[PDB]
Amino acid sequence: LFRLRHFPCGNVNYGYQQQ
Amino acid sequence: GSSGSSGLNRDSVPDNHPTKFKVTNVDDEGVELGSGVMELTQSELVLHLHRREAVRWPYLCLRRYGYDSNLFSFESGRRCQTGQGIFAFKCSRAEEIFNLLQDLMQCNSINVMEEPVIITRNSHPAELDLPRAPQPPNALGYTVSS
Repeated sequence: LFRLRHFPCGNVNYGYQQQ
Repeated sequence: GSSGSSGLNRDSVPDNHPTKFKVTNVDDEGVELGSGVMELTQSELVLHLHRREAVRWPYLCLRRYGYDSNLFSFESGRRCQTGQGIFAFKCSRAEEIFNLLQDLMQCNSINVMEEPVIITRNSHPAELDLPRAPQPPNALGYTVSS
């Protein structure tokens, strides 16, 4: 499980608005 | 939305199953580190792999879930099994994963199966995550006398 520095994707639907 | 069932056994999982997806975890350069099976189901996301421990993420933790050319990835807060971090996976069906995620994540699955006892029960107070809050309103000024 590699931890990336930033998100590799520019097209994304935000599902959950909770922490 | 979809349907269908059959009383047939499975000798192995294919690269093209409607609920399982063969995946490979990748780094900041896109090099291949380890292979696994990602499972999508109304409860949560799960990775299956070797004699190593299996790994889980609830849809509540998925603030964002993305897809690109042969690439699938997700962001997750400090509260989950793996902790705070972004995890990315090479997959020939990353768009079919993204098309199925939103079908389950819109569904919310509100106690859809009978779960065991969990720390959501009433008990002593502790450090526990807070809900949303409203944006504070703007103030108004006043005029001046002679």
